Amino acid sequence: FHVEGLIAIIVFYLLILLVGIWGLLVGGFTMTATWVGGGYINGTAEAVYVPGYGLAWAQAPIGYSLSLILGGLFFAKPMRSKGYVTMLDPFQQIYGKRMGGLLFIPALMGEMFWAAAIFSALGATISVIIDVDMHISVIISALIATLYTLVGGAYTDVVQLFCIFVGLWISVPFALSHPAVADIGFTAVHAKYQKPWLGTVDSSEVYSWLDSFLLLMLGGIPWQAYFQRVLSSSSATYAQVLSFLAAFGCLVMAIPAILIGAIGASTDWNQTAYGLPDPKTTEEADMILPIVLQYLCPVYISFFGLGAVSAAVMSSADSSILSASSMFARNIYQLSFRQNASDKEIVWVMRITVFVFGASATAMALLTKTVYGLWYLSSDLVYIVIFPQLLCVLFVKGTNTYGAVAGYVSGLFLRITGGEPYLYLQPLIFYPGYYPDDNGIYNQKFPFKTLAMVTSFLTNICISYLAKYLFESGTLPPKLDVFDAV
Ligand SMILES: *[C@@H]1O[C@H](CO)[C@@H](O[C@@H]2O[C@H](CO)[C@@H](O[C@@H]3O[C@H](CO)[C@@H](O)[C@H](O)[C@@H]3O)[C@H](O)[C@H]2NC(C)=O)[C@H](O)[C@H]1NC(C)=O
Repeated sequence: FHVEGLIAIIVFYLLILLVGIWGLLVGGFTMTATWVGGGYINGTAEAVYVPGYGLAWAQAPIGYSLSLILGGLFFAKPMRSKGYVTMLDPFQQIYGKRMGGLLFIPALMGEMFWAAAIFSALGATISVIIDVDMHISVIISALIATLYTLVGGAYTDVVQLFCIFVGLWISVPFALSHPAVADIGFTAVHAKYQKPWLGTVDSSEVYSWLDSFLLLMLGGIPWQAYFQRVLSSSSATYAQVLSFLAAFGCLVMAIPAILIGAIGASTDWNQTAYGLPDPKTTEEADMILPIVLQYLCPVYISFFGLGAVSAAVMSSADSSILSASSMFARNIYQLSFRQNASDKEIVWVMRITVFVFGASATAMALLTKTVYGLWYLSSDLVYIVIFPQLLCVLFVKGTNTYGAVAGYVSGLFLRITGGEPYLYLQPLIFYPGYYPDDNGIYNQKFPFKTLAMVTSFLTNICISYLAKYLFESGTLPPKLDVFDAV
């Protein structure tokens, strides 16, 4: 029942690894393999299931699959025109050496959120497999992943995705025919057991929905992996064709997950073995994919499907943790901090970084209780700190290092003053339209995120141009300036 569950996890992890010891569509399918991880498939299964959200509020699968599109036509071509090897390069030359390090901290935080999401998904899967508590399972998974990252001493992304694709598409047909599950064509409009899974956006929340969509479709462009892969390709048309293939792949991958949420929503949980309380009354509603894959499906198929899905995700953490640790070692720390790989220095620092990243990721995975919340917050700080300047480096002329600090502080001021519902923080500026959610944390209905980004943008050029006239004639001697961008 339970102890055989470990064999299911172990037997697949080897195959995904031994085969890792061993025409252009492979590029598209390995670009699709960065975004479709352990959050997509589990968060967009949450968004449909939770009452009061529905499909209309599951804006992330559409958001990222459109960010991959808007990247190719507009950002891919003009980056290659000046030969930037990576996203770090444009910040270094025109904003100086050190500002590049300080402009990558929000990216590190975003990667920390993303890493926490995978730990959260893995914990739930292991918990349903062997009936252990969440509080222990996520810790165990974090320990295993962090240890294997450094004690471990080739197409690994292709294999992991071709296991998820088969695993989900083999169980969903069988669950949909279960006696408990009813017609899915009627519970999308007339609420047989719970509110219809096809969501709604009222006249009040239009601005909030548009603001979230802009945040979540314009905050995926400046990520590191996409711009690393696009820049490497030899042909410019090759890059955009790969981008469109990746968008298509994500859209096709987003179909099995939606059906799982609908199956979970349209079910009579009093007839199956989950008891009278629904997964919503008991605050266990992120487990919707594992729950429907285990209880509704028969014995043999669940043993294949759940094991394959878990083992596919297990190989995602090793890439992300190591990439973020190397990121911290080289871009945030080493720049202008002269050290070499000696006894007490950078490689020891990178060894230590892995432990801190794992501990922070699991600590935040334990505190927050929603995967979709983490996979939403992973695209906020980047959206409001990096993209506003990434626009000005590429197209705007005359941006100086002076302008960067003003926008940096101005956007963060409005963002942290606004407050967050997911992470418990109470607003301080109290934008009009605020209403209480749960008698506790207040929630605002004003596009303060987009307002903050736009304000950062319009101060970046303004103060930067002010400095240029400030350092020429009539107002200020040139000598007394901390930096010299003139
Ligand atoms: C799903 O829920 C239904 C109803 O909530 C459960 O069915 C009911 O189970 C009770 C338990 O013995 C049956 O006994 C009845 O109890 C009431 C209590 O007042 C009594 O007044 C009746 O004379 C009778 O003894 C009841 O007949 C039964 N009702 C139906 C329509 O089946 C059911 O057990 C739950 N679980 C499932 C279906 O897996």
